[PDB]
Amino acid sequence: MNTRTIYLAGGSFWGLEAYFQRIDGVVDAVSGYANGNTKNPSYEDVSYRHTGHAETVKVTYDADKLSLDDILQYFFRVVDPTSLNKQGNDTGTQYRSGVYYTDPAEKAVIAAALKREQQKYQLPLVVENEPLKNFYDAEEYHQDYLIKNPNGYCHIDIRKADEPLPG
Ligand SMILES: CNC(=O)[C@H](CC[S@](C)=O)NC(C)=O
Repeated sequence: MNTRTIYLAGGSFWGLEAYFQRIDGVVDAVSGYANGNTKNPSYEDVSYRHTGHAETVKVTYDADKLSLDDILQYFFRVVDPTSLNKQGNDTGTQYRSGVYYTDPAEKAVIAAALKREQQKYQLPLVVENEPLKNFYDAEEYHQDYLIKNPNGYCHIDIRKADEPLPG
């Protein structure tokens, strides 16, 4: 398989992970902590010590089935790109919205996508578009959280992932 990876931050990684895991073309989704100032942070560090990390989902997708653009469109369906450090009740910099890339050629792709998304929003978009500085896997307890606990905390509607994309 020809795969690619992209890092997405859009609030609680429980809902976001579950969301991307149900999309045909997504090979994997790992919840972790990205672009922080500390190394190997625990949930407690990120949540209370202000290590600066953002709850992020590492998404691996079939580069032959989906484009980075498709992934971004899916992402825009469940993330409010206009709220600063807040998605639902999850408030704090650890829930900031952002797209982190490992390839510099993707910055222009992400920026262009954000510009198109901005066309349909009256309020200014506040989604970060930055390189993946650092990524650290969240505790195993957090992996496949909603698959293990179907009635677990989730404020995004994962059924939006079933709706097809243009053409
Ligand atoms: C009980 N609810 C929570 O713990 C969620 C955190 C889940 S997120 C994947 O960090 N937030 C609050 C405020 O309770």
